[PDB]
Amino acid sequence: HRYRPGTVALREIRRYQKSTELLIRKLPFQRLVREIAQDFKTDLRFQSSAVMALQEASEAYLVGLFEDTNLAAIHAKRVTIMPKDIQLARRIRGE
Amino acid sequence: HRYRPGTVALREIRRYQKSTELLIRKLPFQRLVREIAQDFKTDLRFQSSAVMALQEASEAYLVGLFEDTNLAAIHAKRVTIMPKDIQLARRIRGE
Amino acid sequence: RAKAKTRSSRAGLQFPVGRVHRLLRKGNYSERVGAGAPVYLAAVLEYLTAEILELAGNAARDNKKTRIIPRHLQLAIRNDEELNKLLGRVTIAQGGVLPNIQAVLLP
Amino acid sequence: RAKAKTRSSRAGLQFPVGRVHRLLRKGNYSERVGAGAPVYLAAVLEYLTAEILELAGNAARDNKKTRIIPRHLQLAIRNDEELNKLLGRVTIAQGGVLPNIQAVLLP
Amino acid sequence: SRKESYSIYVYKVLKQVHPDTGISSKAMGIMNSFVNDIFERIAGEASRLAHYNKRSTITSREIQTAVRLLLPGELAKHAVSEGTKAVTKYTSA
Amino acid sequence: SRKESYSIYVYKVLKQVHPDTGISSKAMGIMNSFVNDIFERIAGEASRLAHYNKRSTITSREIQTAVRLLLPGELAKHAVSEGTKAVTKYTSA
Amino acid sequence: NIQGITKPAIRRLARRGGVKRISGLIYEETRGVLKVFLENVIRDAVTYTEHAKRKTVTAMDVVYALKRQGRTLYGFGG
Amino acid sequence: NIQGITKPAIRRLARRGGVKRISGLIYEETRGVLKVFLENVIRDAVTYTEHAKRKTVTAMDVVYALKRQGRTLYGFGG
DNA sequence: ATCGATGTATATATCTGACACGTGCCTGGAGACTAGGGAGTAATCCCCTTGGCGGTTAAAACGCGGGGGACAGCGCGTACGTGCGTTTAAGCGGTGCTAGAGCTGTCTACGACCAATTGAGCGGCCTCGGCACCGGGATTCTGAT
DNA sequence: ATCAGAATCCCGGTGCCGAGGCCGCTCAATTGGTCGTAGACAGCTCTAGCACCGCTTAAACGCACGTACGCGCTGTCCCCCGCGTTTTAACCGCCAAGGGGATTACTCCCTAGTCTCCAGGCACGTGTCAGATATATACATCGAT
Repeated sequence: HRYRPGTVALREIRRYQKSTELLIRKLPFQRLVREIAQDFKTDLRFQSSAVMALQEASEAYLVGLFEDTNLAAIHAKRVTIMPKDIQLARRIRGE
Repeated sequence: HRYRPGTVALREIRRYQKSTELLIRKLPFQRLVREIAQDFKTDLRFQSSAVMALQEASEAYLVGLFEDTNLAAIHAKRVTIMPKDIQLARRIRGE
Repeated sequence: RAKAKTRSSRAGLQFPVGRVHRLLRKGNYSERVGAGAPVYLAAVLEYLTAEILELAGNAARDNKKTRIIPRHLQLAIRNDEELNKLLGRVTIAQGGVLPNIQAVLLP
Repeated sequence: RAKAKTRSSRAGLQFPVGRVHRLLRKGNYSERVGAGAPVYLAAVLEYLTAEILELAGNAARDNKKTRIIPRHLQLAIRNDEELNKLLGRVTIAQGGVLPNIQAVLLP
Repeated sequence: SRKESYSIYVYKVLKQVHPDTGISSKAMGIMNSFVNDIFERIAGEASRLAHYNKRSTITSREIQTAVRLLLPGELAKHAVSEGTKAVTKYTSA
Repeated sequence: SRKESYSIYVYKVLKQVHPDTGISSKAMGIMNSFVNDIFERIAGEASRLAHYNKRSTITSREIQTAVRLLLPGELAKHAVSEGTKAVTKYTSA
Repeated sequence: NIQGITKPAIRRLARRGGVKRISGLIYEETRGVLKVFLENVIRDAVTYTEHAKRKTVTAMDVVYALKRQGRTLYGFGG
Repeated sequence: NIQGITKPAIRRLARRGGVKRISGLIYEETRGVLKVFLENVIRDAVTYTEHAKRKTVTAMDVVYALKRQGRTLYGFGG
């Protein structure tokens, strides 16, 4: 049995739009945060809640951006999101 | 002699992008302002500078919106701006 | 002297009028604070809190739950146009999003 | 007493330190204002003013003009990425826009 | 070190509107953030209004105007009603 | 009725940077609005910092931090340099 | 009165915005958008006027309304 | 470390965003965007930390940075 | 190419009103001295951040087949740009008058401040019930026939 | 339409841990009184906003016509989805250490507050020169052949 392309994608949309857990891995995200912060100040410690706040904000921002990207793609009569779509969304948003 | 479609349009773009005067007629804009204000409070007076500030802000806002609409049009492989383009721009902008 | 009667009880409010007053006086907002300002502010805050909590409790009951969670709060805020406008630039932690699939993508 | 020496002259500044101090004390910002804060603020304001004015004068000279106009100010701000970012959500009255035509529209 | 919060009052309001409904700690934290945010917004707008009109006192009029400026539509309508009722009741002891 | 403005100082700075260049009344009004805006931004950020750190005094540290938070890149770098130089000169009379 | 914002005016605004070709439905869409914007700004300005117990909407009122809607305007006293 | 944000994670985020089909270049574009965002927020948070003479970035610092960038976060103490 | 039309830049001369300088005054800033309290500094304690080990399992990486969606090409028909004659009202200049913004004077209600009291609110401890995890049957829904 | 298979929903049982309640304490709100001042109200001035008339002319408007562009259809090929298999590293739990964040206590110096004075900055006035307008012109660009 093989589901036709799109079925599993829509099932995943429904599942993740129904769920609320964080989707980025904790350890990799933490490493990224520390690596980025290292360029500004050395020997920096981080509260667990600080890292959690960062993760929540980043995920929310990315979800919103993907929403606008989807809208741009659909506007161009496409169903696939592309870098040009991300670029348009960001440009219009003022970023 | 007839210039091909597009030449005069581009000339107008250059002229209006080089100039800074207000492009909406003063008397009609003032009438619109007063008509709108009537619904909030009656027998309202208006400073000349108040009307001028409103006109300046409105024109700037509309120019910015037309810029984003143009970008949307180009994104959709079109050269004509459409209501769907305005709608997309505004949605992405957060309005 | 007479028994201490709280300003909240005098105003028929559950929110702390005295605390709101202190926060206004020590919040670098103005030189002076009127006696009615904390009462008014407290009443407004209470109304908004009541509204949100009521809508969240309704969502919880619809989900066969007895405790309000961030998900329920997010649902309540996003399903009301006015509340959504008020809290437009706000991210609710652990709230998720509203189920929304564009019609053009459906099979 | 000794002849009055302005704080601006002591700091080698053109912006009014005394005025900035008064505006800080009466602006409901904090309970107390340090002695160095007005000096620092005035210096920063002066620097920013100098930057904008220099760029606007350059634009005026390029336009064979001897007086700075809102157009020149707008040009100066929008042609500098950093200044544009700082003044992103600001509308300069009678400033116009930057000449920009999309490449796809050209003949 | 004692750290004040609006938990108690939020709980009272919850018990008034939904006697059999509780609330999680996370949701309680959300409510605290919400209250603080709205407080800040209203107080700041009232402060601006006072400064604009060269007044040194933030009064119920300033609060009302801030509410009208910030809360959209019926939120504003009902908030204004509530504030006025509360002020009247307090003023009449 | 006297209405204070930054006209004199803006003009002074203009005559320092461009001795032969004048300025229109409209441009002067724009510059005044700019100065007021930046002042407000900086003072508000310094106030927030002070409140966050449970301090009652706005000092050069608060101003410096506000400048770093608001001015982007080299604007901040040079503004900080200018402020530090000015403070040093003032402190040494 | 909304019709006073004529088609040539909207075209001029679009030209300043760099628009080369314009659809016929754009004029009505633009009129609606402008009306909404104006309503919001005027509402706030009138609120300020009423709070000041004035009968004349001032430039300061307009400036404040624009500022609070994140559309700061330079040139009219702040 | 930027590679730790794997393709499946980005896909999950897109799914929550309602995206049905994803191009192969989206992962790199997204990584870049996320990096920029993070840099801005962390920069501001570190500035706050340094002003407080602290060596530990706090949740309050993060919250403040987000608030000042117009991305107010509820749930972490403000 | 090419030449003709044509709009647009450029060069010069008149005017005009708006900006740059001077003056008088007055009120806000500077010099001088005081108190007191806020912030700096030093010691302490404890909690909470960092680092390491191990297992184990769920998630990530990789390969592969294929189908459906992006994208390029083409035809058509219609909607919009360009130009021209007409008409409509916007603009400018003068004049009127009156509403209301703005300033001043006076005074009274109202909010800051201060000391004593006490009760509301917070930290800590305990328990039980809501929810979560597991497992298994029911229902839904999808795709190939 | 059918049917099988895969996924989700629901229903019930067990446990566990976090929300709710109770209790001691302590410090922050309340009460009662005093005093200065700020803003509420009356009244007067005089600015500027509104209303109108008339003339002019530039902008809007209606229409004709041609053509460039939006849009629908068709074909192709490539690259993303979906699924099976292997690998890897995330996560959970458990332990150890130490460093830095929060707290308290003492001191001192830095800023608010008051007074007295005086000079800088801000309305008012003026004159003169930069820029706006008009005209002629040169020049580059668009278009049809």
